Amino acid sequence: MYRLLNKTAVITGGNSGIGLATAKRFVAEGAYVFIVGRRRKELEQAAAEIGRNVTAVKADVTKLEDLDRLYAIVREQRGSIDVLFANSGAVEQKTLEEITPEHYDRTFDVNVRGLIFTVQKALPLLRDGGSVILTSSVAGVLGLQAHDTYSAAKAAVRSLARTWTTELKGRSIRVNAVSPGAIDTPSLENNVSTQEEADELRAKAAAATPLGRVGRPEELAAAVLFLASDDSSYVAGIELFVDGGLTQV
Amino acid sequence: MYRLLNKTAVITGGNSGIGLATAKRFVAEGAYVFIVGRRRKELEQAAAEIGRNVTAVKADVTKLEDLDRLYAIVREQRGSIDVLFANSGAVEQKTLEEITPEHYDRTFDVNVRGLIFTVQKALPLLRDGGSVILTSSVAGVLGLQAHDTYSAAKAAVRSLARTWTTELKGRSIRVNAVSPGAIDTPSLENNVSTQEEADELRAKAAAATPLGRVGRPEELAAAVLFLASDDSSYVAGIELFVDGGLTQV
Amino acid sequence: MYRLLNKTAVITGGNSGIGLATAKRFVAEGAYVFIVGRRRKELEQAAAEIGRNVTAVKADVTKLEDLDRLYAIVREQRGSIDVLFANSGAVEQKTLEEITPEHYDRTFDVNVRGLIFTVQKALPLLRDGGSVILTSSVAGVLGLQAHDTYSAAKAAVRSLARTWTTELKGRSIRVNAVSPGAIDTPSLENNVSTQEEADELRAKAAAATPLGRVGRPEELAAAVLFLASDDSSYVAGIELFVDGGLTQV
Amino acid sequence: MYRLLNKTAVITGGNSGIGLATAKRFVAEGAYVFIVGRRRKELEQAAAEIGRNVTAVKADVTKLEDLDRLYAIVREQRGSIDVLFANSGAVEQKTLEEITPEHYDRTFDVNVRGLIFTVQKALPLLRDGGSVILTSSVAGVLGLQAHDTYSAAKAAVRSLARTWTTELKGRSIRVNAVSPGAIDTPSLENNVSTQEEADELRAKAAAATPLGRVGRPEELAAAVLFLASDDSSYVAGIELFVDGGLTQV
Ligand SMILES: NC(=O)c1ccc[n+]([C@@H]2O[C@H](COP(=O)([O-])OP(=O)(O)OC[C@H]3O[C@@H](n4cnc5c(N)ncnc54)[C@H](OP(=O)(O)O)[C@@H]3O)[C@@H](O)[C@H]2O)c1
Ligand SMILES: NC(=O)c1ccc[n+]([C@@H]2O[C@H](COP(=O)([O-])OP(=O)(O)OC[C@H]3O[C@@H](n4cnc5c(N)ncnc54)[C@H](OP(=O)(O)O)[C@@H]3O)[C@@H](O)[C@H]2O)c1
Ligand SMILES: NC(=O)c1ccc[n+]([C@@H]2O[C@H](COP(=O)([O-])OP(=O)(O)OC[C@H]3O[C@@H](n4cnc5c(N)ncnc54)[C@H](OP(=O)(O)O)[C@@H]3O)[C@@H](O)[C@H]2O)c1
Ligand SMILES: NC(=O)c1ccc[n+]([C@@H]2O[C@H](COP(=O)([O-])OP(=O)(O)OC[C@H]3O[C@@H](n4cnc5c(N)ncnc54)[C@H](OP(=O)(O)O)[C@@H]3O)[C@@H](O)[C@H]2O)c1
Ligand SMILES: CC[C@]1(C/C=C2\CCCc3cc(OC)ccc32)C(=O)CC[C@@H]1O
Ligand SMILES: CC[C@]1(C/C=C2\CCCc3cc(OC)ccc32)C(=O)CC[C@@H]1O
Repeated sequence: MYRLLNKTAVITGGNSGIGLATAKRFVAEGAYVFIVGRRRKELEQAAAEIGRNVTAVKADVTKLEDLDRLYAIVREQRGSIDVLFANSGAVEQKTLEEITPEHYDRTFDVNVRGLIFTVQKALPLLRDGGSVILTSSVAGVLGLQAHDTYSAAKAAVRSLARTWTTELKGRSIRVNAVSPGAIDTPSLENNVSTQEEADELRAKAAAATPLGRVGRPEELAAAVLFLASDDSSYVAGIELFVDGGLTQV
Repeated sequence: MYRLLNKTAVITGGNSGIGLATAKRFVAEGAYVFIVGRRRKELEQAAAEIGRNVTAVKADVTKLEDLDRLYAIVREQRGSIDVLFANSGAVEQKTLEEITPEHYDRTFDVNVRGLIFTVQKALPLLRDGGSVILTSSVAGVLGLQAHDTYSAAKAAVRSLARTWTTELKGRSIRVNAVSPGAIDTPSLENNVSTQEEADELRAKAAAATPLGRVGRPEELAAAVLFLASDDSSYVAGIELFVDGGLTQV
Repeated sequence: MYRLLNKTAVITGGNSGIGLATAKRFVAEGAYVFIVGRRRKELEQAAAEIGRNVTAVKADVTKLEDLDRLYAIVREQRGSIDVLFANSGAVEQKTLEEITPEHYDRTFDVNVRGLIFTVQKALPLLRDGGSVILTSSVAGVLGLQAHDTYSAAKAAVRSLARTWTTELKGRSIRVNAVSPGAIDTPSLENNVSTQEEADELRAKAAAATPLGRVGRPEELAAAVLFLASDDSSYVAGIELFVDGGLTQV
Repeated sequence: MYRLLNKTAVITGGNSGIGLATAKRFVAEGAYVFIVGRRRKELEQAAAEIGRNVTAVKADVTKLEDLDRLYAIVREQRGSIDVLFANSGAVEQKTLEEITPEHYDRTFDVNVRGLIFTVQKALPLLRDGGSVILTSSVAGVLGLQAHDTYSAAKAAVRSLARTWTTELKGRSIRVNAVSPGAIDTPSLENNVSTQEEADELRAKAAAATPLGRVGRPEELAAAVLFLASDDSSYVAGIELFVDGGLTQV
């Protein structure tokens, strides 16, 4: 309670899964939240669900003009940003031999390019002492079959947390990466060819993890809140794994 | 909302520095805390500063019988442990060429051996679903002049969080390491004598860290609280660096 | 004993710097080498310096058709590949605020996209039991001012060694990253203009590294040879830092 | 061939497994080798096997006086040391609840204490520009059931490589850690309660590793040779995993 009181947050990827659970938690802690995403359907569905202190903004983070519009709205509506959660992301599986230019470009566009311009165009509004959270992944430190581009892109994300720590330290802005393991959301199964493989995919993910289950979206939200909040005021440039121990043992 | 409401915490090295700040934060978050240390005077003084919901216990973690007594007291007063913060430790500087058997044993006995037995002997009281935090250090991943044994001991600590992740996962107990950078406590002045030398040492630590300051004990406590609390319920086996970015750039 | 006797190596960016030094060492160790680069003049010059057992190939790794031609030439002349060193890359410095789409694409196209296709298109010629080395960089684990895209790209490279470990293990092909610190090549002077500025930049790099000097290209080649050779036959997926200790202390 | 020509090496743990295969390779590359260990039986068996340019020295590295005697012999016989491979080590499995003081002390004595004094007492003989290799383990970065003390001790070893890089850089002495995965030697099965579990233990180890087999002692020797040799002249403070990709994917 009150841990983000009166703070303005911007969450990309905000209309589902992790970004929605994060928006919900941020609002519970007193924040005003912008949720950003491409589908106006979900975005208003979501803003209703969250219920208070949330504005939806339609934008494709891969498009520079869409980002200019987002931040024009943030500037008009709230004046500044305290917390940026740059959370837009997407996974498509292809093995090395399967990779096509289009598959590479889609992967890097949403996971890296758009993330870079998301943060760049936030900087004029971000308050000194603000907090930026990037969504990397466990994939960024693993060797997962057919995750070639996605894992590489998520390793690039984690790298940007280090560089931006150095670049933004003079403004006391903290930049940290969160690296989720298996989280129960559409990202896990916007992949599987049926609904047969959806339950047995999660059983594998559970079996691979020390805690022995997939995480809830709310648990990832809570770790993001840690990095957003003043409780992490001496935490900078880190990679916070939230993966039930998957990468740690 | 109180994030440790009615939880029982045991903190070794809770009469000074990080451990004391953590005890104060835990009590603000509704916990009952045992603080543990060798010095009776600083224990009484710490208990008074905390002011409520605290029992001080004199125990040397390097003596097994002192641990057995600590845990009989916890058992009698509270019945079970929710959170254990194995935090006692000490730094003495010697180069490789200056190391003696006594120096080696002094460092390893409190920082590693004592920590192992602190946790082993908590196991019968730890609740399923409980949280264990070990204090490692940035030194565990650096090559600092004349910190041979201390750094090596703190790397051993970080290792044990991984092993204990694996061994305690059946009881759903999470074990995580926290690795402070420079935090403003008596530990920082381990190798200096005058007020000038101490101020100078802190200035150098500030200049070495991206955030450009020494961390406050309350900031370390807040990160420990993360790990103690339900916010980190999908976090296991990690090393959480709280060092202003020092190890991350 | 010649450690690559009669082996066929393909080196991208083999007309300058690390790639050239590696070609010379490989030829001294009995290999036949293809060096690959865009500039015809430097190719001819490099081939002459190497002096034997070398074919130079003009190819831009960022153009798929240039890779297809490279591999048709390898196929015609040698028939198969034992060692592939995907080494071409380039650094341009921009801060986050200065990044443009063009700069982003220039960095990622050669350092990541080109490297992916370089390896993908080698697969049909690579022998089972072959060795692939990727050039990452210390920048992949640091937060260096104004190296946003380059560092992120080099982290992506390191990631791909892990994925390709997993995907190519059935053919027993080893894939390893090498991560140079400061090596004395044209790459080091990417952001300077005069002879003074270059000398100064090298002095700073020397002072930053524990060994207290910039590495020679021949030292990087020797580490690549490790990874290429049978000495590293139980080494897979790694990141081999060759940086005088810079990232390790 | 000739890669350690006329160099003096000292190998602890030298009469079996990794240390013997290393002594054999070092001799093939032109070195004069001291092999050190407790059992005079094996040590002469081994020195015979190696066949040339090897002296056996009986010493228990846990005993300071035994180390003084070793280095008195090295001084008399050869005058100086070029390469030190501090390779003495031992694993006994116990879970946290099983740990006894004696089990901790045995583990830390041989893996950490003796290693520290081994290197300390070498320093007067070690040449400037010499090379020291420490045997850590994959266990030092994993969470392996019942490997509590061993893994922690091997993480302490890896730490000492960083510290000693800093302390010895002025002498241009390089210090690196090698971290073997499963290697086919008595260390693997000086553990199993029969000979039934010996073959099925190795099948598990094989199944866990990307290369899909256990390593040979000669392969670990070859990686040690890399770090001993001038091919690693710009490598300092590293952890070289030689584990068929076990820890990397
Ligand atoms: N197991 C896991 O769930 C897991 C593991 C590792 C990492 N992650 C990462 O966590 C982040 C969130 O994913 P999730 O698990 O919550 O899955 P999700 O439910 O599919 O959410 C992903 C979000 O990204 C948004 N997004 C995608 N492309 C976008 C674009 N071009 N512009 C703006 N927003 C866009 C989506 O909204 P629209 O479609 O409406 O734009 C969606 O809300 C991603 O970066 C993901 O890769 C998840
Ligand atoms: N910059 C930093 O401050 C920093 C950096 C990295 C890690 N650390 C770690 O942080 C932890 C807390 O230290 P601190 O900075 O808060 O310094 P501190 O104020 O000196 O606290 C050390 C605490 O440990 C207790 N202690 C020491 N030896 C003990 C023993 N044998 N048995 C019982 N308790 C013992 C001390 O109390 P008694 O003397 O009364 O027993 C004291 O409460 C330590 O593990 C330290 O190594 C600190
Ligand atoms: N300190 C360092 O030197 C250092 C540090 C970390 C990592 N690295 C990495 O080391 C690798 C070697 O660079 P270096 O230091 O040896 O610098 P360099 O002498 O400039 O060599 C770069 C090489 O890559 C080639 N190249 C560049 N773009 C290419 C393209 N699109 N297609 C084909 N070839 C291309 C260049 O030749 P053309 O221009 O003729 O094509 C040249 O042969 C690079 O990946 C670099 O990022 C270097
Ligand atoms: N899978 C693996 O094999 C693996 C994995 C991770 C790490 N390692 C490490 O590799 C190193 C060598 O082991 P290995 O695999 O070759 O097993 P090994 O065949 O049992 O060899 C271990 C060596 O350590 C020596 N040693 C033990 N205690 C000693 C003491 N107090 N003083 C002097 N020397 C002593 C032994 O000789 P004496 O009994 O004659 O003294 C023996 O030659 C060890 O540090 C080990 O922990 C091995
Ligand atoms: C040994 C590491 C640690 C933290 C201090 C740092 C951490 C490393 C950076 C630093 C640089 C300085 O001046 C160059 C002075 C201090 C420091 C201490 O000393 C006390 C305990 C803790 O473990
Ligand atoms: C960007 C990293 C890298 C290596 C140089 C370093 C590596 C980091 C340390 C360093 C400090 C300096 O002065 C403070 C100057 C140079 C350096 C280059 O620039 C060229 C390519 C290579 O990737």
